[PDB]
Amino acid sequence: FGYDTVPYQRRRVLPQRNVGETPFNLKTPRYNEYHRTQLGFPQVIWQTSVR
Amino acid sequence: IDNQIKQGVNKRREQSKVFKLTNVTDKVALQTTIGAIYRQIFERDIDP
Amino acid sequence: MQDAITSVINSSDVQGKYLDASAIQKLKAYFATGELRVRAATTISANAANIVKEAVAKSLLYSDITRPGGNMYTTRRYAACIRDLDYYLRYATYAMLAGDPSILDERVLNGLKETYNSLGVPIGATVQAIQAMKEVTAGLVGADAGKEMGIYFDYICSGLS
Amino acid sequence: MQDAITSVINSSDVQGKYLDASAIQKLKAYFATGELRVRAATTISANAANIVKEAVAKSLLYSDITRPGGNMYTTRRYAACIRDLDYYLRYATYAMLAGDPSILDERVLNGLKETYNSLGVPIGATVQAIQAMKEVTAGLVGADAGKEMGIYFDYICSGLS
Amino acid sequence: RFVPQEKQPKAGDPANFLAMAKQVSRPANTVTRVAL
Amino acid sequence: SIVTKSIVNADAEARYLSPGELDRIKSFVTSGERRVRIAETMTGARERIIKEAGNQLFQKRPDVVSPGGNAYGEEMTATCLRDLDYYLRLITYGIVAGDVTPIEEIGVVGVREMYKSLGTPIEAVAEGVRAMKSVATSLLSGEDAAEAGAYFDYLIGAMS
Amino acid sequence: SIVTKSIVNADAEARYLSPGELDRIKSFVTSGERRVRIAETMTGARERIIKEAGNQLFQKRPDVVSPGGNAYGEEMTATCLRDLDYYLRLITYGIVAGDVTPIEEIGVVGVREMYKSLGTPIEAVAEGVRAMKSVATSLLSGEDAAEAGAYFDYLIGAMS
Amino acid sequence: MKTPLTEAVSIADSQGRFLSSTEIQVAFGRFRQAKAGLEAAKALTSKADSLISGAAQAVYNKFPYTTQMQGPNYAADQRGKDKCARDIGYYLRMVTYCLIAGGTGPMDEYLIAGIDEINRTFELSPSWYIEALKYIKANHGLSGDAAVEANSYLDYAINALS
Amino acid sequence: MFDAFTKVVSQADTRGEMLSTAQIDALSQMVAESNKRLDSVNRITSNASTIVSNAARSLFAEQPQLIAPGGNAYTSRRMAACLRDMEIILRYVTYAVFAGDASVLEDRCLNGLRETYLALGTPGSSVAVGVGKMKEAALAIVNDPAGITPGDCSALASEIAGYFDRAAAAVS
Amino acid sequence: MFDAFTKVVSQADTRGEMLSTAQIDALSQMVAESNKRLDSVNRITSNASTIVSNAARSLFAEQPQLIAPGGNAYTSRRMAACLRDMEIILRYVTYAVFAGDASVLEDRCLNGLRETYLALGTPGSSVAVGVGKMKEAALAIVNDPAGITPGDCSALASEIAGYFDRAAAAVS
Ligand SMILES: *[C@H](C)[C@H]1/C(=C/c2[nH]c(/C=C3N=C(/C=C4\NC(=O)C(CC)=C4C)C(C)=C/3CCC(=O)O)c(CCC(=O)O)c2C)NC(=O)[C@@H]1C
Ligand SMILES: *[C@H](C)[C@H]1/C(=C/c2[nH]c(/C=C3N=C(/C=C4\NC(=O)C(CC)=C4C)C(C)=C\3CCC(=O)O)c(CCC(=O)O)c2C)NC(=O)[C@@H]1C
Ligand SMILES: *[C@H](C)[C@H]1/C(=C/c2[nH]c(/C=C3N=C(/C=C4\NC(=O)C(CC)=C4C)C(C)=C\3CCC(=O)O)c(CCC(=O)O)c2C)NC(=O)[C@@H]1C
Ligand SMILES: CCC1=C(C)/C(=C/C2=NC(=C\c3[nH]c(/C=C4\NC(=O)[C@H](C)[C@H]4CC)c(C)c3CCC(=O)O)/C(CCC(=O)O)=C2C)NC1=O
Ligand SMILES: CCC1=C(C)/C(=C/C2=NC(=C\c3[nH]c(/C=C4\NC(=O)[C@H](C)[C@H]4CC)c(C)c3CCC(=O)O)/C(CCC(=O)O)=C2C)NC1=O
Ligand SMILES: CCC1=C(C)/C(=C/C2=NC(=C\c3[nH]c(/C=C4\NC(=O)[C@H](C)[C@H]4CC)c(C)c3CCC(=O)O)/C(CCC(=O)O)=C2C)NC1=O
Ligand SMILES: CCC1=C(C)/C(=C/C2=NC(=C\c3[nH]c(/C=C4\NC(=O)[C@H](C)[C@H]4CC)c(C)c3CCC(=O)O)/C(CCC(=O)O)=C2C)NC1=O
Repeated sequence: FGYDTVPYQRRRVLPQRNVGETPFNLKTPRYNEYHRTQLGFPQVIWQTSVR
Repeated sequence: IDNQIKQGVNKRREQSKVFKLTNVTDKVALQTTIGAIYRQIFERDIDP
Repeated sequence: MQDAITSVINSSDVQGKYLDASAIQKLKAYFATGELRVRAATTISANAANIVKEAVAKSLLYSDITRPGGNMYTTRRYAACIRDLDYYLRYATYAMLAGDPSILDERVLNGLKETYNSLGVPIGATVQAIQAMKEVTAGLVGADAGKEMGIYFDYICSGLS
Repeated sequence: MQDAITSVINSSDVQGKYLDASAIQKLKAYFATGELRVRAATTISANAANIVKEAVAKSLLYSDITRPGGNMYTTRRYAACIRDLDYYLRYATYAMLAGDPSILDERVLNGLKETYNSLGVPIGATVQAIQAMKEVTAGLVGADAGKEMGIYFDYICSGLS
Repeated sequence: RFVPQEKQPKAGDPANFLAMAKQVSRPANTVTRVAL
Repeated sequence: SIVTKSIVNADAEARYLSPGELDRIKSFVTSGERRVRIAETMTGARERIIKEAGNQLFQKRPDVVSPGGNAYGEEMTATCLRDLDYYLRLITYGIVAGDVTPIEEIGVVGVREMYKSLGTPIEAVAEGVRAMKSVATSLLSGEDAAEAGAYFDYLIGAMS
Repeated sequence: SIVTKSIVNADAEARYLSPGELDRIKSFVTSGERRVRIAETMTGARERIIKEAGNQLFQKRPDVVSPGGNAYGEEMTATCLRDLDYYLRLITYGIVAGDVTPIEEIGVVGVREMYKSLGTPIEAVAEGVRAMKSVATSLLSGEDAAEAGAYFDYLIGAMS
Repeated sequence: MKTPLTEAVSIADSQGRFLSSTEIQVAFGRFRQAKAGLEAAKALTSKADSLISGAAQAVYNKFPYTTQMQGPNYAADQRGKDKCARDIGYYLRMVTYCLIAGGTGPMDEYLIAGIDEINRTFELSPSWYIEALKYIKANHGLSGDAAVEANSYLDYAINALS
Repeated sequence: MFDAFTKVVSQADTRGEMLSTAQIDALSQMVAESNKRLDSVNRITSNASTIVSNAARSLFAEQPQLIAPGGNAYTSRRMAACLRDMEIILRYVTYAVFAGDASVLEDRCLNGLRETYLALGTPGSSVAVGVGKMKEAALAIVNDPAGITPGDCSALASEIAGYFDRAAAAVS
Repeated sequence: MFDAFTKVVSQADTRGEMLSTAQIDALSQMVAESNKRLDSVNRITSNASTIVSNAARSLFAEQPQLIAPGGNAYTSRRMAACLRDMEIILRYVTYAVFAGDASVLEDRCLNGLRETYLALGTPGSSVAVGVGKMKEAALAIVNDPAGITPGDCSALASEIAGYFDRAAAAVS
């Protein structure tokens, strides 16, 4: 990159393939499962019904 | 089937197991004998 | 008490002949599908208090039969009916791993019609609970085993009705 | 009852820390010599009716007791002095295959010392009969499996002393 | 016909029916230390 | 009733009723006009215990009516009131029988299988009878609620 | 061990080890290295397999985290980490033994009176185990999801 | 989460050193702040519901068009008023959270970081929230140094808005 | 990263022969309707901010748990990231219907974003329903001929609904 | 990365309501004892190099296999890395007892370093025993009086021993 070039994902796609490697922003999101469990997020859809 | 299961020893006299109590310091072998006492004296389960 | 190994090996015994090629295709049918049965056997025992729970919620509960006057009002016997509905659940698995309804004749349907009319329990309400239990099982274990486990469920509904 | 697999399970479990590299090594201490120990058992299972007569032939076939006027002279109690040799053999090969003296504490030696007084039976002859059984059980099992069985018979006669 | 209807387990009176606080928990607990 | 416990206690001896057991009916029947003059107000005041039973349970056990609990929302606060309405009757049914044995054969003896299966906690229904105990003792006189309060307390010890 | 109850099932019939049983005790030893590495993964990842799975319990049963509950607060769901770790411990002991007798010696038969004295419904705990089974098999391979989960289904049936 | 102890640990960690007397000066200062700030947060917790309704009424008073014109962004219908006063209570709750935390971190992480694009996408004027925060900072009724730093947090929210 | 034409070229090269005639008539009809494809694409593109705001508007009316505190889209920063995720999905849908191939939509979003939403704790169901509602509103906005000559958008409603359903199913 | 105050703020925001009064009295007592907490911290911090040198020496007197050739801490470079690992653990303990929360100690060390010591071949047992001995010496250095006014040092012994046991158990 030298001093004057913005970094980019080097050689993601091979010239004969319509599908390359996963973009790094999708491969490595802001946090993993470990920090997700600490935040106590509420998954599993919703609570449910009374019957 | 009339010659199979219908011979005269109704085949559960010699394929039903018995329960001994040789293992009084074993604990899980004790628990399936105590249920076998409950399921032969009262011969239902005594749970309800 | 018999088994699809044994009931084709004893019926060939009592005819005096040996392992016929028509008799050899029933054992290898049982040896092909036996891996499907043993993984289906563990999943019933892991859910055995929950197949009986969803059966009574879909067929039995919140009705006239648990209302005083019905037979289920005594909690002596609502303890006993979950015990009774457990009996058809475990013996269906014993009919499943044997591949044979012969245990159900000798250990479930020995005198079952007389003892239900001696107490006056409803026949079809129990048969409605077997029809509850056959669809709860086929969802929890997969339809390839529920289409075989339900055959011995219809063997119970034939003898009960 | 405590298997040597379950004992090294138990020694981490009374501490409650998990199975370490030392604690998995005890299983690899069992599994590396596991193959000969299983193959030792099929030799002692087929020969147990055969090997029980040479133990008394080396020790107590003609002696001062087995004549008229001593113990092991009824043919009823001569059955007992063969069946106890069958009892000591069948429980040592359990204790061989598990690798413990604890099954020997629970089953064969839970009250065996006290009962031999009031029956009026010679103990010390039965000490020599197991000690004669070592050299006939090591001739057929090989030299390598003959020494690991020797500490399990020695727990019996030290326990019978 | 169709048998009609009447009563049992009518219930239907909320009475107090206390409203829910609707709380939730962090699960960042001291697994190592609970009590003596 | 108090006779029926002594009847099977007589036949287990297979002898006649001993007079240690006869006078316990003589204390019962002459107080039988007293005992029917206790529980009929609890049949009379019917709702007043019951509406003061749920609200006195929910402040001592509020996790039951939360989401995730068995009793939740509407139609599952009323059947928990109606399963509580069942166990109000058997306190009166034990009083006019003079013994706790008709409470058993219709209402106690199979609780630990049906409440295991339904998921309702047996401790939580035990505190509801402990919640309805205080409002029933206030409606009776103090020497009359002292015997009827133990009739609650057996079901407390049977549930717990 | 798979030895020691094949001992017990051969002891009650008063018989030696059958050669049909002797292959089963032979094939366990040659596959003993295959189960100790999948028990290493539960030894290594024991902290992750309880922490998110505990939130799967409270997502599906939020009655426990409600106030007035059995396991309420930062110190009492701490005790659920101080209790469910033993069940994650013992499944590893069920794997390396080959069968369910380390489960059967420690944590099965007294739990009806354990959790009654604790006051916790067992099926609330058991649905935490069945949700833990769904997240344990996320770590296992497609082959080892059955056999390591085969010792799970004994524990789910023991609670229920 | 810009709170003083957190940022002191971040300074000492990025420098790669242990804690010095600087962080302890930060600490005796933070305890001095919290010694009044916690009671002021409790007082705001007490007066919160009337402050929310007064801010909503002042916002309807200064901008009367929002009550009149049909539009899902405007609070003409009732659901607009429920959601509206809900975000009034959101702003007040973030003010109390920053009063407890001792820094602008909670409002910066819960409110500020996306508020511009949200008001851009939803056609919400931020001046409505500026009017509401001005009414809150006029009517909170505190006194002294707690009142000055409460006004500091509210003015910070105002400057972050516009 | 493929066109329609590059897709036919790659298939003809994997066959190893020249392009057959029927594929060329298909591509001629594609070149005749490619502008037709385009008209929907431009009227889809011009209303994009209204589409994503109405989609989030109906979604957060529908599932108020996301707006509720502790919800996944509750925080202002997270809610802005939510609208950003939706706008990105709509943009790559417009790219795929520009190039006439779903391979751009696959390449740019699909293979990673399912695992991203699992790892983030993002509920895939709500964003799946949001992409479905956004696609329904997008076809509803495209199909109305206001100041446009009379034509046929049949097959292109087919293609656009295909792209939106592929996005919603790859999200899950 | 959480304080005590930010922990109460995050819990109150997940509840969605204001902070209750009893939490505010708890935080007032925390603000009264927070200086308490941290004089304790300062006398822990001033003796840190003595703590890690006494810990390592005690440890290498105890397990001479690490000093023995072929041992994990045998090489001079590896031994310097060993002392660096110990000093890092002590520093993050001091950070966690500064902020009054274990979340900083979790965030900075715990989740990765167990896998790091597995992958490196580092015995987790020795460093666990070393962190335990270092924590015992740290409380022993903190608890003694030498020209300081009497105070309720106790509980904070509770908290510091909690942090050290959390570190030693996360190491394993
Ligand atoms: C329950 C689904 C229905 C019902 C039942 C009710 N059942 C009672 C039950 C009895 N059930 C049995 C059945 C078996 N015993 C066995 O060993 C086996 C095979 C393994 C079976 C199928 C028996 C023997 C009894 C009565 C003996 C006893 O009292 O223990 C009763 C109990 C009789 C009583 O007077 O208490 C009641 C109501 N009623 C319903 O509502 C359901 C249709
Ligand atoms: C609203 C529809 C749903 C929702 C959205 C949501 N997404 C995030 C965070 C991320 N989303 C992505 C997704 C992509 N990044 C890409 O580069 C591409 C393709 C070009 C996609 C599809 C990523 C990588 C993240 C994490 C990093 C980031 O800044 O955004 C959030 C926020 C989570 C957070 O903690 O910040 C939200 C809220 N979530 C919902 O609740 C709806 C179901
Ligand atoms: C689709 C949902 C509706 C529809 C569209 C439609 N369009 C055409 C033809 C043309 N559309 C354009 C548009 C543009 N050309 C440009 O250069 C630009 C600027 C980027 C625009 C907006 C043009 C120019 C053509 C063809 C050439 C011309 O019009 O001069 C048709 C028929 C012709 C064709 O297939 O291209 C149709 C049907 N018609 C409907 O009924 C739909 C609801
Ligand atoms: C599985 C563990 C186990 C053992 C071994 C066992 C032995 C046992 N030995 C018995 C008798 C006996 N045991 C012996 C023993 C011996 N003969 C000798 O001379 C020697 C001293 C010794 C060498 C074997 C004799 C002679 C009798 C018969 C004594 C009698 O009945 O009077 C009896 C009472 C009668 C009987 O059932 O045979 C038991 C129960 N019981 C057990 O539970
Ligand atoms: C006289 C003897 C007798 C007993 C003991 C009895 C119990 C009983 N309780 C029931 C239901 C119920 N019972 C409750 C009760 C409770 N839920 C809670 O969380 C509380 C702990 C608790 C009471 C305060 C609930 C919620 C149901 C409905 C079960 C469901 O909807 O899943 C039902 C099924 C429906 C019905 O017929 O009412 C029975 C049969 N019935 C009887 O005839
Ligand atoms: C915790 C920090 C926080 C803030 C500040 C917040 C604001 C916020 N306000 C919103 C909408 C809104 N905001 C307003 C507010 C107003 N409109 C008016 O006319 C009044 C002047 C003013 C009343 C205060 C209204 C009426 C809506 C609903 C309009 C909509 O559909 O988008 C939305 C979109 C969600 C939705 O559509 O329901 C957000 C994210 N959310 C947050 O999580
Ligand atoms: C960063 C530079 C710095 C330091 C070092 C510092 C320490 C410090 N410790 C204090 C108090 C104190 N410090 C202690 C500490 C203890 N007492 C015991 O008996 C225990 C063994 C021990 C804790 C383990 C106690 C008990 C007090 C009483 C006053 C208070 O609660 O702050 C105070 C209160 C104000 C004062 O003393 O003038 C100061 C200044 N302040 C600073 O600005």
